Amino acid sequence: LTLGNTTSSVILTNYMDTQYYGEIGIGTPPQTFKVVFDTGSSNVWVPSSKCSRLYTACVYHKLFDASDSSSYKHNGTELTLRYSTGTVSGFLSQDIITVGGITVTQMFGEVTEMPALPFMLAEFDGVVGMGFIEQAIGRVTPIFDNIISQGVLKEDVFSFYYNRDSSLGGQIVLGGSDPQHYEGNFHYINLIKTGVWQIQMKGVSVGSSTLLCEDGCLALVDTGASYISGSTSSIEKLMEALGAKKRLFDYVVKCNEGPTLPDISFHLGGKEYTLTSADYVFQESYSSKKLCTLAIHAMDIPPPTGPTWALGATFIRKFYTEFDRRNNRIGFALAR
Ligand SMILES: CC(C)CC(CC(C)C)NC(=O)[C@@H]1CNC[C@H](N2CC(=O)N(c3ccccc3Cl)CC2(C)C)C1
Ligand SMILES: *[C@@H]1O[C@H](CO)[C@@H](O)[C@H](O)[C@H]1NC(C)=O
Repeated sequence: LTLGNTTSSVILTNYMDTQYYGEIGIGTPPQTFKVVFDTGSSNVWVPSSKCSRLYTACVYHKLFDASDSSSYKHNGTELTLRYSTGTVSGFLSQDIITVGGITVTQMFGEVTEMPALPFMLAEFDGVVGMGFIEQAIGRVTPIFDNIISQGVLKEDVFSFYYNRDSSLGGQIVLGGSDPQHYEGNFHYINLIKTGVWQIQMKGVSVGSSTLLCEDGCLALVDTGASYISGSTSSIEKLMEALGAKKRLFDYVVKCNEGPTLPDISFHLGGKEYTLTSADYVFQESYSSKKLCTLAIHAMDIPPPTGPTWALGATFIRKFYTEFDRRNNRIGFALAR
């Protein structure tokens, strides 16, 4: 592990409080793409120009064209990323990727098959996994690992900051953290094991009456997830306590009832991380004649990683998050 002095930052744009993306450039000359940085995965991919135009999502996004890059390096082995909410498929390619000022040769997948649902709903073009190589599909070295191999980063860590206003939309600091966006001290929790940004969660409290995860649970700290999620079983009890009713994909409460929802706390490493209704309710109205969505979904992640809760933007918006790769821990601090 070689440590330099360079720390870099990627300015993120906030889309509806659900999607936080930044720009990266691939090839020579650079072909820019909008991508989300997902600690819940380890691969990098952008839509390919070789993607059949019958995939409308490809018609509605920036396509990487290898024929215009002089740095491109062919490989072609097939690749399929099966995410929780959808799947993408294509092949592996190599070229120079610029991110936050750093130029690194990277193996990424050129997606040639990306379904309308959910990708048509995607503001971003691709994804940059910030997970360990252990979670990488196709055994492809993660872009951060490669950057660390350059020995330019001052620290073997990166931090995320998600702003509330959908000003700066968000900010990722590679090689450290930005004290401008957090106050108080960082409080760390150790990873259940290296290879996954998952930590032990001692318990989830809702208001004063209910207590979920009383025997412990797993908490994946997911920068690529918009909401906070728990096993269907957990969310049912949780939502029961909130008085919310379940629709096809999310939960909602009559907007007038929104402001009076109880607090929800997540016990992590001996520190109570609390959210208020304003933290998880999309309060777009106060009338009883309208339904307000909750930023908490139900999602059952399969073993070996699941069952587990997922702490996404809903959580990260309030708590500045630092991902420490050298000490295999995650640190939280109050965002500002
Ligand atoms: C469950 C984990 C541990 C593994 C799994 C897959 C693995 C092969 C990495 N990881 C994930 O699924 C990722 C977990 N973190 C979130 C991530 N998002 C899913 C999603 O719904 N996205 C999205 C957001 C808004 C609009 C449209 C879309 Cl597509 C984008 C990404 C892919 C970043 C998938
Ligand atoms: C793709 O890269 C792998 C190494 O990661 C290599 O073994 C393989 O031959 C490459 N694909 C080809 C045939 O270009």
